[PDB]
Amino acid sequence: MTEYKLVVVGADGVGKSALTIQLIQNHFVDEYDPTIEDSYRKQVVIDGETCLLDILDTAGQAMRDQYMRTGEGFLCVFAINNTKSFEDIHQYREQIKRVKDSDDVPMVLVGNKCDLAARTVESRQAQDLARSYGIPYIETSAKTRQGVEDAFYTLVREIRQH
Ligand SMILES: Nc1nc2c(ncn2[C@@H]2O[C@H](COP(=O)(O)OP(=O)(O)CP(=O)(O)O)[C@@H](O)[C@H]2O)c(=O)[nH]1
Ligand SMILES: CN(C)Cc1[nH]c2ccccc2c1[C@H]1NC(=O)c2ccc(O)cc21
Ligand SMILES: [Mg+2]
Ligand SMILES: [Mg+2]
Repeated sequence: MTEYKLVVVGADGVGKSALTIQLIQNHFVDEYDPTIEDSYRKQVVIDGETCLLDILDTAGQAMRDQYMRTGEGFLCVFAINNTKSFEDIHQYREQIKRVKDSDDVPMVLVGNKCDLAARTVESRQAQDLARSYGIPYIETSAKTRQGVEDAFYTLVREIRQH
């Protein structure tokens, strides 16, 4: 079966761990346990083919270059009530682009915490950013599970079709 190396990147507290744990274990982590780094594996059927996902759940915090070289696709997560995390996406893409030496790297822009009210980043702002990069934009909630499978399986598809 085909193996996919996915990397979940993004600023502190955006929900990188909650999204990964929701896809792997089907439950929401309510507490905030800051991540050093964890990796999870899951065997799933995507478009009739059995896939092995190896997902790297990174720290929001120089030591990011090693996983960017190995990573095949990147879930670039920001929280829709965290303007700085959305702005930080530009820096993550520039670093990934530099390490991979390529303008066409599989990525999906994810606006997490879509269950929360009073958003500070509009969907239109994130759609415009994703359009400038040529990548999909998907909103998610690790709390309700909305869009979680869609975000990861859209990224698997982006890698498979690269
Ligand atoms: N309302 C809501 N809260 C969420 C959502 N996803 C994560 N959270 C909350 O945000 C906080 C941080 O989530 P966490 O998954 O640890 O984020 P992270 O980006 O992995 C944190 P670090 O960067 O330190 O690893 C937690 O309290 C968690 O429950 C979401 O979709 N909705
Ligand atoms: C092999 N797996 C059990 C772990 C794992 N899953 C991944 C998914 C995407 C990208 C990288 C990885 C890795 C590691 N392989 C690396 O090259 C690397 C660099 C820095 C790290 O922190 C971790 C890894
Ligand atoms: Mg985390
Ligand atoms: Mg504006």
